[PDB]
Amino acid sequence: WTATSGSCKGRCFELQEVGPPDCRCDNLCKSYSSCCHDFDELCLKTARGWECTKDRCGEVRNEENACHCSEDCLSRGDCCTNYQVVCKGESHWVDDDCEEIKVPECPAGFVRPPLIIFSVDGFRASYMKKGSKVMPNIEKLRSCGTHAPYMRPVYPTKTFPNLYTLATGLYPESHGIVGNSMYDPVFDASFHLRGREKFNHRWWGGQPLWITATKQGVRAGTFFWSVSIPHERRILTILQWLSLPDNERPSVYAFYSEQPDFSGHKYGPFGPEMTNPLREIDKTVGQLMDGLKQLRLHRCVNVIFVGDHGMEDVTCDRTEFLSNYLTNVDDITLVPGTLGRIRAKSINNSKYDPKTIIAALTCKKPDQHFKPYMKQHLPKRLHYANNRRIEDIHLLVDRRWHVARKPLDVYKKCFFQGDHGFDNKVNSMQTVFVGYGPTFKYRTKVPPFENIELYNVMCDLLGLKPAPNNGTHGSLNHLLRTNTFRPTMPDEVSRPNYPGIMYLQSEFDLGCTCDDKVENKLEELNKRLHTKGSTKERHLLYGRPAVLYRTSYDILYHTDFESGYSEIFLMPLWTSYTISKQAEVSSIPEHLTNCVRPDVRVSPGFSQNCLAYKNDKQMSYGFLFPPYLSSSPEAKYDAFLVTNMVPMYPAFKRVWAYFQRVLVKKYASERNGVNVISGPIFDYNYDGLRDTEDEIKQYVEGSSIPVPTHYYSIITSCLDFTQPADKCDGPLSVSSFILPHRPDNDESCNSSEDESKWVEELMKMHTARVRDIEHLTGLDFYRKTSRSYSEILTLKTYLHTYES
Ligand SMILES: *[C@@H]1O[C@H](CO)[C@@H](O[C@@H]2O[C@H](CO)[C@@H](O[C@@H]3O[C@H](CO[C@H]4O[C@H](CO)[C@@H](O)[C@H](O[C@H]5O[C@H](CO)[C@@H](O)[C@H](O)[C@@H]5O[C@H]5O[C@H](CO)[C@@H](O)[C@H](O)[C@@H]5O)[C@@H]4O)[C@@H](O)[C@H](O[C@H]4O[C@H](CO)[C@@H](O)[C@H](O)[C@@H]4O[C@H]4O[C@H](CO)[C@@H](O)[C@H](O)[C@@H]4O)[C@@H]3O)[C@H](O)[C@H]2NC(C)=O)[C@H](O)[C@H]1NC(C)=O
Ligand SMILES: NC(=O)c1ccc(N2CCCC2)c(/C=C/c2ccc(OC(F)(F)F)cc2)c1
Ligand SMILES: [Ca+2]
Ligand SMILES: [Ca+2]
Ligand code: NA
Ligand code: NA
Ligand SMILES: [Zn+2]
Repeated sequence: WTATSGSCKGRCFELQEVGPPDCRCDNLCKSYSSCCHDFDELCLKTARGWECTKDRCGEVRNEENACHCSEDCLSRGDCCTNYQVVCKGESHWVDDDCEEIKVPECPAGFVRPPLIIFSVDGFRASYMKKGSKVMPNIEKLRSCGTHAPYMRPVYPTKTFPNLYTLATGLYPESHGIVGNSMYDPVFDASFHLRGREKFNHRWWGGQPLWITATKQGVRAGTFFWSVSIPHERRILTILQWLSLPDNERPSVYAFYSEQPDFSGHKYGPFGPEMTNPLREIDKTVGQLMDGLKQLRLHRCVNVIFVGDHGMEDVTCDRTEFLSNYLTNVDDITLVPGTLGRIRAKSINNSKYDPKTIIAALTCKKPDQHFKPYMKQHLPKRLHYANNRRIEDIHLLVDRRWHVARKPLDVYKKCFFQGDHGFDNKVNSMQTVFVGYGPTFKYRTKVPPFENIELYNVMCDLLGLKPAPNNGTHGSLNHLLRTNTFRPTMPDEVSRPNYPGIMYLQSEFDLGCTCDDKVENKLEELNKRLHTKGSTKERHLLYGRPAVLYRTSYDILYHTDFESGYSEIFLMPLWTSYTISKQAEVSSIPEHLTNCVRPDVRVSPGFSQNCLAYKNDKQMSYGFLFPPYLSSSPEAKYDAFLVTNMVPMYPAFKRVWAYFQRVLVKKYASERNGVNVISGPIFDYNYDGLRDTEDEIKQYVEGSSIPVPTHYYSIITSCLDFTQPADKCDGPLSVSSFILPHRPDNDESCNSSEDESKWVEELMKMHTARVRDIEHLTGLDFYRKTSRSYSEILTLKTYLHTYES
């Protein structure tokens, strides 16, 4: 109940929201149907429009007008944004040449530059170039401030997940807004864009910027605007708040625009009708900047222009229907569209089985336009599994497509020409970032980055301590003139052992064999030196990874590779090796095909054994350092050590062997040498974080050998490819992957063909940031380079996307 009989007199767009049943005058009161009776009259004035004209200049104040052109308007803070231009001979902000803002130039009583976030729904990254002729204010922000060619949204590339990620620095799985529609089985409640459930606080996890600010004594403008409040009024309200006395004035503000998304759905991302919404958004930016200029704040405020996601061409005719695949379509609930999420229609139906649904959805049609996944098998880069609101079955839909349950859903709910929600690496889903103001750099282009990074920077801009989040704080220091955050590298928690030769061959009873019984003082000292680390400079190029948790492990040196061998997991945590452009690929010789050799540096008790693999009919093994890339016939024996062996399903061995035999040498040829670090990952509870021992769900049959859920590789070379990877003077270049360790290749519909037709496609889908691997392994890479630590943090958040 609302007692809408109070009044909004002197309360229009009040900051503190009052409690029911007292009526509200805040910018969201319309959304709650709780505004006081006179809210429209007093707070939503429209009379005479939004612009001064010549005849209005110096007018007598009429309180009824939307904005003012009287002499008193400046001290009242409520002039039309073009007042000084029309009436005082001033220029529009956009017509002024840009001049570097070297220091904040702020009016007295301003304690810090205010931050204004100007957020635009559905603003596709390529609109910055393609619409630049019709967006002169935005183009000035872009060219004069700091910009990225695009900013990567989070998956799913929907509005609510991305807006809340922007505000929190969190992945959707952590902040809890995992879709625009959700069902939470614990609450037994549904979240929808329409309706009241979405205002319940229990949906919204983490800590958004406006709460971080308030908790630390920084006043925030309300970030949200009821849809019926026109943009011009949103701007005037922000400019009015900026005129408040110092003790009442917010330091952070947000504007939100439902455009160009609204029109993009109707017309497609580049429909001819899209020009007008882009002009309109530019005009709104113009009003803000002219308004700031009138307040003498245009060289004081940091302005962020940022989108939530892009927009793709999608029409009704490009819809896959689950009724064309499933016998039992009425026994499931689908959350449809540009991603699919499936669960049981009834929790009472015990005939429901996700395995038979996945199978019925797998490679059934030649050009099938979605792919089914159990959520834990989705590419780890999406970070889209660790939440009870994310259904176990997920459909990754091809760009330009929809999935629906039955045809009647699509013509009983063609209209639209645009949509979004797809995989966040899809080019059409990329969005925009521009920062302009004293704290941002001048005329600086920065590489693309992920929106999860911005919360930290917005906290930096406001002098706030960020709540714990998924950004990597310092990775965006290159955007900033000042307020940089200078982190220290984490401290190593476990130091390695460096074992020498401690065991005789006969102490091992591993059931392994190797034909290595075939035989020099020149060359004997040489191989001893290799075991002591004499080639380590070649193969460990950026220092050894640091282990950031408590464990027992050994550094093992070899001619061709170095490893950190875990006594607890019976395998390396990491294996590091460098392959020059000149390296040659060889085969596994016949007499060594089934060779596994005891490692006399590591006890039988801390070793794998071959008998376990013999007995486990499902499980085979592979090697982390590939025997194919041995530097010599004699060094090749090192590659068959039991301490280089890892458990691998035969289906996975197809992928791995092609990566090792063919792809590594290809990358070395193309990149002028590569350094490779490979290893296992164990993430049985799909939380994106390293499992402890007691979380491991699967072992090689009969043994204590844990089975990895994933295998990673980090592939580093010189950004200047005229220099070899191992003699690089400047910035690095990296690509990485986290490949799912699966007992079939059902994910790859073409896997019956030669690995040259499907393996690299699989690896591209599972591309990763070094930072993703760090979370999953508890390791910290690149500890010893010549490079600045912030530069290294940027490198660690890099994602190689393979979008051309
Ligand atoms: C991305 O960044 C984020 C933020 O840094 C990372 O997430 C953090 O990860 C931590 C480890 O997983 C986690 O720490 C845990 O905190 C538990 C208490 O958490 C509550 O309080 C905090 C602080 O206010 C709050 O943020 C939490 O909010 C979550 O839950 C609410 C309500 O459910 C949601 O609204 C909200 O969205 C959020 O949900 C997300 O996180 C939870 C996990 O907390 C998930 O389950 C959800 O799916 C969702 O993703 C909470 O309100 C605390 O209980 C934990 O302690 C256990 O483990 C420790 C290890 O130190 C152990 O010593 C303890 O004994 C304890 O175990 C006991 O409980 C077990 C489980 O019930 C039980 O089995 C045992 O027997 C024990 O009794 C733990 O310390 C932190 O909460 C989250 N934070 C957030 C915001 O998500 C994330 O990891 C990053 N991602 C990547 C890939 O790097
Ligand atoms: N109609 C609206 O006004 C409306 C409605 C729903 C909104 N969200 C949906 C999920 C969370 C809130 C927002 C978003 C506000 C917002 C503005 C700027 C932002 O970028 C940042 F964080 F960088 F500041 C982040 C969030 C605005
Ligand atoms: Ca949106
Ligand atoms: Ca885990
Ligand atoms: Na086997
Ligand atoms: Na297949
Ligand atoms: Zn949309």
